[PDB]
Amino acid sequence: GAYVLDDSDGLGREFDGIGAVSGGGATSRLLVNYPEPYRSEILDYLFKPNFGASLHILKVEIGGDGQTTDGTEPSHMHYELDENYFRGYEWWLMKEAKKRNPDIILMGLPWSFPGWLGKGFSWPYVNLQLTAYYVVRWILGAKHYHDLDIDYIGIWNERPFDANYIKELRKMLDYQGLQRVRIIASDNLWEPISSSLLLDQELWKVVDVIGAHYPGTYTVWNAKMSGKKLWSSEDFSTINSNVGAGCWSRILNQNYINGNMTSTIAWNLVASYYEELPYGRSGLMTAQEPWSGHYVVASPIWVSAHTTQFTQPGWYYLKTVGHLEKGGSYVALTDGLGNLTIIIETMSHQHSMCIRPYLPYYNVSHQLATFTLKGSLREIQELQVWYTKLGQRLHFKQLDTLWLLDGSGSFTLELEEDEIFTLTTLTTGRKGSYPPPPSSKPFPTNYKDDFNVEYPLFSEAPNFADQTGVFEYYMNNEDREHRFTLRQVLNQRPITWAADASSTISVIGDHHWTNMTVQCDVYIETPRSGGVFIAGRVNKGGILIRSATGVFFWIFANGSYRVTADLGGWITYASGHADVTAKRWYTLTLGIKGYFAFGMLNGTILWKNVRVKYPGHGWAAIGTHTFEFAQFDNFRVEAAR
Ligand SMILES: *[C@@H]1O[C@H](CO)[C@@H](O[C@@H]2O[C@H](CO)[C@@H](O)[C@H](O)[C@H]2NC(C)=O)[C@H](O)[C@H]1NC(C)=O
Ligand SMILES: *[C@@H]1O[C@H](CO)[C@@H](O[C@@H]2O[C@H](CO)[C@@H](O)[C@H](O)[C@H]2NC(C)=O)[C@H](O)[C@H]1NC(C)=O
Ligand SMILES: *[C@@H]1O[C@H](CO)[C@@H](O[C@@H]2O[C@H](CO)[C@@H](O)[C@H](O)[C@H]2NC(C)=O)[C@H](O)[C@H]1NC(C)=O
Ligand SMILES: *[C@@H]1O[C@H](CO)[C@@H](O)[C@H](O)[C@H]1NC(C)=O
Ligand SMILES: OC[C@H]1NNC[C@@H](O)[C@H]1O
Ligand SMILES: [Ca+2]
Repeated sequence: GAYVLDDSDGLGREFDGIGAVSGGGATSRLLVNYPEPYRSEILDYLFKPNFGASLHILKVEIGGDGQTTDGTEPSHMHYELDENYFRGYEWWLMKEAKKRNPDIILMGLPWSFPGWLGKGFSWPYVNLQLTAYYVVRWILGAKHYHDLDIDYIGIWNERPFDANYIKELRKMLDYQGLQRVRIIASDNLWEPISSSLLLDQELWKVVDVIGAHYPGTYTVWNAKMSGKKLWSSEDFSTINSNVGAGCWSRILNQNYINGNMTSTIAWNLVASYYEELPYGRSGLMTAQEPWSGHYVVASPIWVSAHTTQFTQPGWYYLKTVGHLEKGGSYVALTDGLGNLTIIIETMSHQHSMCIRPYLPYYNVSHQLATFTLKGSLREIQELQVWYTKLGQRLHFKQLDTLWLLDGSGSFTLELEEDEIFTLTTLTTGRKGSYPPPPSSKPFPTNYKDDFNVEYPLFSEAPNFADQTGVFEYYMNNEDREHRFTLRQVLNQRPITWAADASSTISVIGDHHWTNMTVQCDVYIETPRSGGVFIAGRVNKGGILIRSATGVFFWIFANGSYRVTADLGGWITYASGHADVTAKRWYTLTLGIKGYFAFGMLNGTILWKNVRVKYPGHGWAAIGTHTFEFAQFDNFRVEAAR
């Protein structure tokens, strides 16, 4: 009926911010080669204050060279004694975010680790000092090379934590003058981290935040007992249709209401990865076409705005928050300066399902809500109004100012389902706008890269999405024809997060492609045992990269070749001998049309008319037989979709 909003008996918990995740894995991959002005517009929609999503928090993967859901991300230490703070795109992303919002909150978290850290095992806790050293080096490098202060460091994404590790990490941070960096644990379930904090005073002292993943808006008693900040440190992960926007809307409110969670962070920030990779289009917005410049400012961008534009880290929740009698919810926040923001959501069950977890049916119907301002809030006589109706739809439209002339300190709204209202004393709101970007277009049916770039802006060529191993721009001054190539740089399997393939592979192009010719120059660096391939119709990647089928054309340095239907090479289409050795450049051509394929070595037919599964479709790819050095040059693909 009537809902009292008051601060007279005190406040709720301090609000910590809303944010999102770039990484886990390669989610921002296709954003970096967007042309201007579009790339900048996109970043504005995400990070510019009083414009779009206006995010408070940006969380990034600390790359460890392993597959971490939609690709691999490069580490700052590929090998022991290697340090490089200019690989990948997270440094870049953090700097761009910080340009737009200097007060943005930055977090880092590992999914995978380089293999050499395991000292013979695929386990990051064999040598605690070494793994901590690796992680703290990343934080120092953020400061020293990019001028970034990292605000939070995590442990091991959705993987077990080690209590001694967390203690060592704290000790190591302090030792490096990083006392201001805070630790969040354990980026998995509420347990066992929450009970561990109650049983262990030394652990409790070194953990600042408990971050849980996909909590379904609820927490647990031990976490409440701990007296720590509780965050939903990863959530969302749903397609950014109106449905995903509903999910995002409902949980932004009800994570605090049901779970005492004072921050929620979406996976992922922006869908800049091929859609046919796992969890396609599950960012706050979509930017998966750098070749065309087309992006989509999806509904979740404006759902975020209803909170982010009108709240800031350091505001407090009121004690008076809760559910609406006939479905939906409301929260209210103040800054202690006389401002007040009220956020109301009436998301229906059928239009707000998240993938994790799936809620049992709940009912939402039309209602009227009366709000009365008590305490220091009663003196407010004016409120700005912002409204969204999820579809057709109607996004972040500003409505007529609401007045409380009465002295009643009270007002009433008619609510329907799937709506959001934000009522705030703040006048800075804005639905940011750029002109529409170019129309969507498929990946170019003809495409080439000679990798001839002497001072590349990024460490890898555009559109190549690594799904196992890591491929990088390589300069070899000792060669003239192949001075600038693409190189696979891992020489051992990472401490894996997902199930990386046995073979390295990078995919590119249009998953719809079914007839195609792929050509590339390849160089095998390992004598006798080495091998490489090119391929087409590659149908799976990411977390499923081991499942990938297609047509794979391998040559080996022992004078041999293979044609397989799968990346794992279990299934044979054809095989035989070839004049192939190590440390020599060959040109491979692979042609696939309907039921048949052919391969060429240096322009001369090696095998022809080999029958392959059809129908079938997928990306083009390059790669190596194991985790081994190899080079590639003059990539070309022609395809029909
Ligand atoms: C966490 O939030 C819950 C609400 O979900 C708080 O628990 C109580 O909530 C009921 C209504 O659901 C109120 O009537 C009680 O007043 C709340 N408890 C108290 C002690 O006020 C709970 O307080 C919160 N825990 C914190 C802030 O540590
Ligand atoms: C609401 O918030 C605004 C912005 O934080 C407050 O305005 C600021 O007030 C501080 C001091 O209180 C000044 O130093 C800033 O220059 C002000 N900034 C702007 C943009 O006005 C405002 O006082 C708060 N309270 C109300 C009732 O609006
Ligand atoms: C890919 O190539 C196959 C093989 O040529 C094409 O399939 C043939 O299409 C013609 C005319 O469309 C038919 O008369 C043949 O019977 C088809 N062959 C088979 C085995 O189905 C296919 O259309 C091509 N696809 C694209 C997108 O170019
Ligand atoms: C939802 O609530 C309305 C109002 O009480 C009711 O008429 C309707 O049957 C409910 N729907 C379900 C599925 O229970
Ligand atoms: O929904 C899938 C997400 N889960 N958390 C880890 C992330 O990298 C994603 O795989
Ligand atoms: Ca070249």
